[PDB]
Amino acid sequence: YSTPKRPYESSRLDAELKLAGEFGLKNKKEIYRISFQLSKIRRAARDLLTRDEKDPKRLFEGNALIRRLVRVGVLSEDKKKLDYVLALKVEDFLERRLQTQVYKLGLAKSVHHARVLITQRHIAVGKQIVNIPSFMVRLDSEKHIDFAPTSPFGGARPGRVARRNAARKAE
Amino acid sequence: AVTIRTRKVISNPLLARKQFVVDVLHPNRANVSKDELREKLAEVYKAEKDAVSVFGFRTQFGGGK
Amino acid sequence: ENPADKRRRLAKQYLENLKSEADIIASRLKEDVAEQQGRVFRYFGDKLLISEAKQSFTRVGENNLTCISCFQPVLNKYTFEESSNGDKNKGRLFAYTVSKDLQLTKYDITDFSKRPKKLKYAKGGAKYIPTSKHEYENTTEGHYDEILTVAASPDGKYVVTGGRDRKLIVWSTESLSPVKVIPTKDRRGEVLSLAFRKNSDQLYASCADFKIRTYSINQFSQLEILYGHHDIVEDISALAMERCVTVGARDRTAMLWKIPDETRLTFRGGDEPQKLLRRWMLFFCEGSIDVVSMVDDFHFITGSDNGNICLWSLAKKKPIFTERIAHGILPEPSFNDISGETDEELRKRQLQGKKLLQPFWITSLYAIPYSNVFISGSWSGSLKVWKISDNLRSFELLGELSGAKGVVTKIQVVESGKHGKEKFRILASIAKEHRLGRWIANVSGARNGIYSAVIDQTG
Amino acid sequence: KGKNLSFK
Amino acid sequence: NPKAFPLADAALTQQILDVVQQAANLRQLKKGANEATKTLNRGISEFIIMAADCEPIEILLHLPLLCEDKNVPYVFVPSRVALGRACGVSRPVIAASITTNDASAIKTQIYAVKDKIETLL
Amino acid sequence: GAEKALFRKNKGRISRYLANKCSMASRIDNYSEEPSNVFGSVLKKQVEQRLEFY
RNA sequence: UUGCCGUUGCUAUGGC
Repeated sequence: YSTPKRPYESSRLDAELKLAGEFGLKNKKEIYRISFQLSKIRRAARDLLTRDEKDPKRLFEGNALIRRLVRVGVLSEDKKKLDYVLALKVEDFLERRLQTQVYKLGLAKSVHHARVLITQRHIAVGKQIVNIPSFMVRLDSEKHIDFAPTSPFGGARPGRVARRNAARKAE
Repeated sequence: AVTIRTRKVISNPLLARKQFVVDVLHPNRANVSKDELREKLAEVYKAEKDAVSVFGFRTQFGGGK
Repeated sequence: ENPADKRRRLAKQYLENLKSEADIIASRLKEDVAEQQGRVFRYFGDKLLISEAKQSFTRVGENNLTCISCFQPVLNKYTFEESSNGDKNKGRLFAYTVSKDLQLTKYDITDFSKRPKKLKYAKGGAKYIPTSKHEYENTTEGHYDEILTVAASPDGKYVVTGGRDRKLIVWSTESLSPVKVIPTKDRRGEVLSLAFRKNSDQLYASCADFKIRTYSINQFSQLEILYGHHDIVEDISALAMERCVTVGARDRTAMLWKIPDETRLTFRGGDEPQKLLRRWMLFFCEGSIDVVSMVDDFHFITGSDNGNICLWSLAKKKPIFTERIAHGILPEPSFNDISGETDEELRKRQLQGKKLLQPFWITSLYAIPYSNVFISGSWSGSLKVWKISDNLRSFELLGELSGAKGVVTKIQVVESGKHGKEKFRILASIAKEHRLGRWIANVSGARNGIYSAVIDQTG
Repeated sequence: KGKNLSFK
Repeated sequence: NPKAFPLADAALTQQILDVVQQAANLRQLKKGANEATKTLNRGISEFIIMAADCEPIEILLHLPLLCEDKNVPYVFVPSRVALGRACGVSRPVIAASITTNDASAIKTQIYAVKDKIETLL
Repeated sequence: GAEKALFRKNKGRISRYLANKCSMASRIDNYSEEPSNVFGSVLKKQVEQRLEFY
């Protein structure tokens, strides 16, 4: 990541406030990281636009970049052009995070509840348990989010608190 | 139940052995002791337990393999 | 009396039989192990006599007969012992059926000339509802929700059933006494299709939670869970190898699973009318792939909800051959029922000509293992028998059987006779409603029963 | 090609 | 001319139903004419899907009058049995509604289909 | 019609069931240029079978 | 051969 040019602009502070509030981010370092990746992508796209159309490097690298962005899901299938790559925003990347997706799919009632579920090893993408909220979900992995087989919400035995309470009640 | 699958089998007659990659799927279990794996591989490949050697085992994150 | 001698005795006796029936002896012995080589070696499509098939319909009390599974003993070449469980059961064919009424029924079908004859049954009900409400506690002996599928173990010792109750109950074939209950341990893990690996105890179960579960019945234990479908796994199939294939329903994708290599091959139809119409210069877009059966270790067929019967090859991702609107188009809605207007011409307009017409769905589809013939089922009122070309690049319509009336939930084929002369019996479960749900409008003349048809080879 | 087994 | 109008083609209908099944999984789908009538009244409907083979069609022709007045797109699919299967319920469904939610995971697909219906109308 | 009891626990269920069918009948009448009574009769017989059941 | 009700036989198929 890379620190912003003027961190103390009031508009910047309010923008960070809104982003952290909607997506439940822990600190500004996460926003800075996503902004840094977005800046790299958009700078590359700009330099590609600068070159003449039909240039072999432009064709190859631009097609590769749009294919990558489509795979990650940020870029829609019907906007496969570098111009729309210039139109990307930080929110688009923030939505692709595993926290936001877990919230949206209905597995959690709030973004913070989704984060708590993720870091407690309850959410699995395909076969693999993921405990990293900043995990970026691709299109194919968008659906495979599910409760993990080991999770008490996934069909295993109840957690320690549940069976402990049952034990005291039975006694 | 626990499954053992062998892959990438290479016969090495120079050292007089067969080398392979072992994948152990062990749902609801910590892991498989090397001795038990040796017994099972031994009977599967129809060789003594003394002739079987296993090493380099890492459990995949999240468990189950 | 050494064991090597015993095999030698049986081996010599087996040859003596083959000599009596009769190059030819050498040819047959290769055919005994042709199954191991995953290629089609039963080219009997031409020899079938569909027109002379003796068809019959047997009514059953259970409402909405949902699935049927047939068990056929096979003489094992390795040991020359029949697959029959016990001494009493030599050369006996059994058929098991399950229905939405929570009842499992076994039938005897050994006599091809006679109808199925019920032997024993077990029925569930509200008595078995779990009180705990936890998934791992869903271990009651009997069913309490609709049973959707049933399969008979190749060893003839167990028959296993599953349904919307999210349980996998395995029964004793002799008594239909439940011996073990395996919860799927998921909130939405409703079992939708079961298939045994041929001549083995491994079971593959397709669940509505988008996963395939694998079991080893002999150990009564779960082995693996497979992931990757984009919608419910409605059907599954298997053969001698471990390459089970599945169809994901609305995701419109058929996947072959190499269990040892832990890899999957994805196949997608990808057919679009505008090109098909352009190529011609009524085509309906596929909505789901509902049924599947493996003709061969390197080929399988699928039936969609647009009446398309597709042939696939492992090498090619796209279909190699397609048979559009296999079962025809559904009858048009009546003009007296389309609209309440008095004038007939006004009602005729609401039909909108031919735009409202839709095709029959391929409710059932079964292919005899390692053969060039497969049977397709729907509620058009006839079972169509197809033949795959010698080059395995196309198939044609061999014939039809018009006895079946209603929704064909599942098809099975059982054979008898010497190797040269062989009679095939086609058993199809018929119901008034589709197995998964009650969507289909009631079909006139439909009845709950087991459709049967005996076909003989001559040449 | 390798071999396969399940135990317990 | 026909009362059931406009009717989506085969290419569009599969796209529409694919949105229907996902909306069902995400609890964003209302099923049945009576439900769809309420959503239009409350102004929480993205667009309405209707069955052109309803017997008779007239029992769902109140929706277009509501749908247009609120400027909510609407479309007819040829089959009600197929539409019911997509919805995730075990009976035919003649009319359905997609509830409005800008925080939905399937927002882009709903807006994609919503554009096609607008052009089709 | 709940102020004049036009449609009138098991008594309430038939009232609600008749309400749905009545709503269905109005739609057929209103949006048809020349409404016929064929659908109204079958709608009524459906209520009669419900009436007998309860 | 059917859970219930019919028709058709000395067996086959109509409705719920």
